[PDB]
Amino acid sequence: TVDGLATAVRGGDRAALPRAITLVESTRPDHREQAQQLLLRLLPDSGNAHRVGITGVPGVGKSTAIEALGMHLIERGHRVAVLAVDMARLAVHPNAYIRTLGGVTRATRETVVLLEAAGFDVILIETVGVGQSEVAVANMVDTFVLLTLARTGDQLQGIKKGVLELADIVVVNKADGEHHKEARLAARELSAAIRLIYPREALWRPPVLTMSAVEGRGLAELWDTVERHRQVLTGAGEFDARRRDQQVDWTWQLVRDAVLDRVWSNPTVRKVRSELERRVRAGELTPALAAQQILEIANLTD
Amino acid sequence: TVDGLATAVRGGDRAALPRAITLVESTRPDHREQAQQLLLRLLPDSGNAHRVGITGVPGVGKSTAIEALGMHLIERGHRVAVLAVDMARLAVHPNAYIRTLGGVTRATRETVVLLEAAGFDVILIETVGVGQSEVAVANMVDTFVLLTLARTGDQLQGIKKGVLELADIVVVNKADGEHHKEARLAARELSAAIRLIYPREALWRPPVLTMSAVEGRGLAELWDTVERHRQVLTGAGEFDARRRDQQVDWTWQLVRDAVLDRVWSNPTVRKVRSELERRVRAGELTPALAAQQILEIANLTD
Ligand SMILES: Nc1nc2c(ncn2[C@H]2C[C@H](O)[C@@H](COP(=O)(O)OP(=O)(O)O)O2)c(=O)[nH]1
Ligand SMILES: Nc1nc2c(ncn2[C@H]2C[C@H](O)[C@@H](COP(=O)(O)OP(=O)(O)O)O2)c(=O)[nH]1
Ligand SMILES: [Cl-]
Ligand SMILES: [Cl-]
Repeated sequence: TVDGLATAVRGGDRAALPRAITLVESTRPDHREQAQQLLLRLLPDSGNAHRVGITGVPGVGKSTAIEALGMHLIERGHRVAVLAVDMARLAVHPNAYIRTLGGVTRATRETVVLLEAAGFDVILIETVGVGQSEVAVANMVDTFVLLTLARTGDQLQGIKKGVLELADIVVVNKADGEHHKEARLAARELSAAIRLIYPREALWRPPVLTMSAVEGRGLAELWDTVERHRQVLTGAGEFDARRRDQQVDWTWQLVRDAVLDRVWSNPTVRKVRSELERRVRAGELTPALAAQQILEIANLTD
Repeated sequence: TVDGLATAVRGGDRAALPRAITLVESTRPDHREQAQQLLLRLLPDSGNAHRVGITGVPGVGKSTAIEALGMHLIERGHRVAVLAVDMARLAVHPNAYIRTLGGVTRATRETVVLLEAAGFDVILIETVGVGQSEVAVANMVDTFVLLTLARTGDQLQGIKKGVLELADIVVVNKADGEHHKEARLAARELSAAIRLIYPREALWRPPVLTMSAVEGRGLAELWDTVERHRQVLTGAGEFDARRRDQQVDWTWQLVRDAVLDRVWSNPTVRKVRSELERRVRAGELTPALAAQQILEIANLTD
């Protein structure tokens, strides 16, 4: 019935999909093994989709933009899924589906495989600035979009530094009310910075667009740019290359996390960490000697 | 004579220091243990120094700037060490000392402890864009300086993206000949981008300076800014905080590298990696199943 579940999901059975996602989200070691066989079976039916990441600060307008984009897309014949890695008009529609960082990252990546196997051709993955969540989403999508504020000199308030460089497309949102002209200036400032950061880029220099997600303006143009991104990368053979690299990278991350977890989650290492850290912070112990004691203690109690 | 070596180094014996550095650089497992006791003994004599990282593309003018800065400093009573993580006027002077990423990072960090114990109060650490070398240097210094070109719209040619955000101070070098006016404009462009990236920074927004390292102009002003950096961070209690955090982070990196090495350097894992990677890249195997096989195989042959 792993085979049964896989037949149901790829056939479009709407009841099978949530159950597969639950199987996939199960931390229970016996479910992990079934989940893996199911994914192995569905892997060949996946990949036929554009995965788009969406980030920006609380209140910048991510969920408003996502609802609007999702309707834009549904009306053009797509089947759209929305996941979040920490929208009522959208969630009612039959062609939409709305649903540790290591743990949530893993469950989200596996869930994408199920959704694509189930016929979803657009996958929107939303995140906020929590820990390393932006990098995790950027590493599982084709196109990563950053929403910013439409204020000259203040577009990136509250964004973790380094996040700008993850973006394939940058959007100055809320380009309405008293800020039409200002949004254009704000966009031109970000474009100037992107030109500095990507001075001789030949394939894809991140465009900067304006949008009013609440007035439904610039959404279509945003999606037109997302499609151009895929077309440009596909013509260079880089769309498939990025995916293959992400998958290999993720494989090694899983290896890393498995071996590091043995140490990090050891209760006795947990008990003595503070004092070993205090001793390092105070110059009483070298980092190499603290590291050795951490490994010795893990080994003694594993 | 670990005790003997430690007494000689902290007493200023110029012959002891190179030998300690050689001990520290020894990959031989018996030397590592002596090295650790020596560092433990010298740790309390270290820290009385300003550690400055210097990066930028090949030919931007790093070694020219370093030689000039090092003489500037020697003439002001400092004892200056220069390390490189991949200058003849300087190397002749008695108050100067010129000398795997994980391995070189480790040896450089430990060497800083020896140098500081030996009376060096300025440590300049040079790197280029090789792998993750910039981040490694930024994580072992107090102040990280990025040199760029003095050309409008082309300052960051050849720099890995994300490196700009590591900088505490940015310098447009070669502000001479036909580019005096242009260097000022180039500096103003980078300043604009830094204002965008750090829109509401209250403690330290990276200044952008001009320099002609070959005409010895702007070096003094660069050092004045490096001192201001330390003064500002020290007044906020952040200079010591950054160091303590770097040391703790490095401790855990050593733990990580020790446990991951058991897998990464296993010959049998090395043999089968390509095919397991090929199978992942082709959608024949899930990343989680490839990861499990990697761990199983390491375990079988360790
Ligand atoms: N003026 C203006 N306001 C907007 C726009 N898009 C969203 N908003 C409003 C709706 C909410 O009151 C608030 C936050 O929106 P949201 O969509 O919940 O933001 P987010 O927290 O999901 O990023 O901003 C927009 O395009 N213009
Ligand atoms: N015009 C000009 N040329 C400079 C300046 N500083 C260094 N140079 C020259 C000296 C070398 O010919 C070349 C590269 O300098 P370098 O100091 O070896 O660069 P790097 O590879 O260590 O970064 O550039 C400078 O400030 N102005
Ligand atoms: Cl492609
Ligand atoms: Cl301090």
